[PDB]
Amino acid sequence: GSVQIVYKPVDLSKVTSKCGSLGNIHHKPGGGQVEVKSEKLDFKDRVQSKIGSLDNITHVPGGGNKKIETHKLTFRE
Amino acid sequence: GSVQIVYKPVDLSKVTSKCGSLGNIHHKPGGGQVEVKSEKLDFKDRVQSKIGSLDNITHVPGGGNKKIETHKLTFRE
Amino acid sequence: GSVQIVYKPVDLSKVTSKCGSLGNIHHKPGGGQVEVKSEKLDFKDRVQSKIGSLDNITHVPGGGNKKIETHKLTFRE
Amino acid sequence: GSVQIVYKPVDLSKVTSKCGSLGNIHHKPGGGQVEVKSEKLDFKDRVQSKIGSLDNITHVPGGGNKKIETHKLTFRE
Amino acid sequence: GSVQIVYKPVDLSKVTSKCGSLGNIHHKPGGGQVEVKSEKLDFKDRVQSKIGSLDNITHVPGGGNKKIETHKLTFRE
Amino acid sequence: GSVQIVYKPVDLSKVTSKCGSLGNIHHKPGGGQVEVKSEKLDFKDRVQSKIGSLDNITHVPGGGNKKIETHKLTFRE
Amino acid sequence: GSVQIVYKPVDLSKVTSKCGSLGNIHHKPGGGQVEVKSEKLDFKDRVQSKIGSLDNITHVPGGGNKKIETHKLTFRE
Amino acid sequence: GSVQIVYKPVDLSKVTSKCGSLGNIHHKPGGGQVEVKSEKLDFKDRVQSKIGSLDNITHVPGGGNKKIETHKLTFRE
Amino acid sequence: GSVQIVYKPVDLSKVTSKCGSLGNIHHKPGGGQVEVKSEKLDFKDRVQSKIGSLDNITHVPGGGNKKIETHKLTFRE
Amino acid sequence: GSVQIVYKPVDLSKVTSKCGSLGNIHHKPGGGQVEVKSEKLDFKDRVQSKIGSLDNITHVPGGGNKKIETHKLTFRE
Repeated sequence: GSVQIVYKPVDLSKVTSKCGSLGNIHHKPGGGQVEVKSEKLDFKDRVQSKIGSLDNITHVPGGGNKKIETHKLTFRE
Repeated sequence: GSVQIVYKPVDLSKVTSKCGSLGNIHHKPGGGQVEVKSEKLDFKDRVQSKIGSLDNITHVPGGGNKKIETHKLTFRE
Repeated sequence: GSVQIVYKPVDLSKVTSKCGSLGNIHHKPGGGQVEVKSEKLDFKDRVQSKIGSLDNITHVPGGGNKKIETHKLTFRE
Repeated sequence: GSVQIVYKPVDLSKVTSKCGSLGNIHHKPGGGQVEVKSEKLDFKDRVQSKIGSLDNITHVPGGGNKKIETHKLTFRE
Repeated sequence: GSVQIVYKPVDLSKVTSKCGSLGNIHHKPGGGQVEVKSEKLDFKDRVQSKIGSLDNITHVPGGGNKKIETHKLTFRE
Repeated sequence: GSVQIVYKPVDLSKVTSKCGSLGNIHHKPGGGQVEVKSEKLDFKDRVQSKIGSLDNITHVPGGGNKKIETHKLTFRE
Repeated sequence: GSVQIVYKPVDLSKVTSKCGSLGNIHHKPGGGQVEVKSEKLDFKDRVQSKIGSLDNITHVPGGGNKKIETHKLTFRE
Repeated sequence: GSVQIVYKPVDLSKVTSKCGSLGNIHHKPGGGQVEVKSEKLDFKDRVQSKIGSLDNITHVPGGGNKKIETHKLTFRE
Repeated sequence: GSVQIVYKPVDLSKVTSKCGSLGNIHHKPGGGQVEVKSEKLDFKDRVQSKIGSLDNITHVPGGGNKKIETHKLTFRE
Repeated sequence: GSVQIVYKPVDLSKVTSKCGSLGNIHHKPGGGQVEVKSEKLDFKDRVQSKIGSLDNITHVPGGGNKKIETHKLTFRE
């Protein structure tokens, strides 16, 4: 028996944006306090931990448009 | 038996942006305090830890458009 | 049995941006305090740790457009 | 049995940006304090540690467009 | 059995940028203090450590466009 | 007519204290934010104003005993 | 007419304190933010103003005992 | 008429303190931010102003005992 | 008429202190930021102003005992 | 009429202190930032101004005992 696989996806997707003006943004955090106590930490695989954190992010992209596109073809015999 | 695989994805995706002006951004954090106590740390695999952190990020891209596109073909016999 | 693999992805993706002006950005952090206590640290694999940190980042790209594109072909017999 | 692999990806991706002006950026950090205590550090593999840090980065590229493109072909018998 | 591998990727990717003007950048850090205590340090593999750091970076490229492109062909018998 | 004033107050007041131990005091404020708007301020006499304030006081006296003692004699003819 | 004033206050006041130990005091403020707007300030007499303030005081006296004692004699004819 | 004033205050006040030990004091402020806007300032008398302030005081006297004692005699004819 | 003034205050006040030990004091400020805007400043009398300040004081006297004693005699005819 | 003024204050005040040991003092400021804008400054009398300041004082006297004693006699005819 013959097996024929044709995988032909066609993509014409426009993920666009327009913005006439993008301004006047004031991010003014007022401090804070974080206290973390631990004794034993054992991270043994794909760990992405984040302990004892006080972060401030001002993220102003003029765009920021995202496009994630995954293609998987799994052939087994 | 014969096996034929044709993998022909076609991509014409435009991830664009426009911005007439992008300004007047004030990121003004007010300090803070982080205190972390530990004794034993054992990180043995793909670990991405982050301990005892006080960070400030002002990220202003004029674009910032992202496009992640993964292609996987797995053939097994 | 004969095996034929044809892997022909075609990509014409434009990840662009426009910005008329990109200015007037004030990142003014106000200090802070980080205190980390540890005794034993054992990092034995692909570890990306970051301990006791007080960072300030002003990242203003005129573009900042990213395009990650991975291609995998795994053939097994 | 004969095995034929044809791996012909075609890429015409433009990751571009335009910026009329890119200016007036003030990064003014206000100090801080980091205190880290440790006794035993044992880093034995691809470790990328960073301990006791107070950094300030002003990263203003006129572009900053990134393009990561990985190609893997694994043939096994 | 005969094995034929044809690996012909074609790349015409332009990672460009334009900038009419790129100026007026003021990076003015205000000091700080880092205190690190350790006793035993044992780094035995590809270690990239960085201990007790107070750094200031002003990175203003007129371009800054990056293009990482890896090609792997692994043939096993 | 003769006027005789005898003003003889006698004071033997002991304002004392004892404390066997005075310790283990943790004052840990968590920031905050104060915003004050004004236009016209006109303070013309014994004014003791305090505008736009974020204060933290840890006052631990081993004593702290106070003794205010006022004496007034007003003679008029 | 004769006027005789005798002003003889006698004071034997002990304002004392004892403390066996006075320790272990941790004052750890976590930042904050103060913003004050004004246009006209006119302070013309004994003014004790304080505008736009972020203060931290750790006042640990081993004593701290206060004794205010005022004496006034006003004779008028 | 004859006027006789006798002003004989007697003071034997001991404002003392004892402290067996006075230690282990940690004042650790975490930054902050003060922003003051003004246009016209007119201070014309005994003014004690203080504008735009971020202060940290660790005041540890082994004593700190205060004694204010004012004597006023006003004779008018 | 004859006027006789006798002003004989007697003072035997001991403002003392004892301290067995006075140590282990850690003043660790974490920076901060002060921004003051003004246009017109007109200080014309006994002015004690203080504008745009970021101060740190560690005041550890072994004593610190204060004694203010004012004597006023005002005779008018 | 005859006027007789006798002004005989007697002072035997001991403002003393004892300290067995006075040590282990760590003043560790972490920087900061002060920004002051002005245009017109007009100080015309006994002015004691202080503008744009970032000071650190470690004042450790073994004594520090103060004694202010003012005597005023005002005779008018």
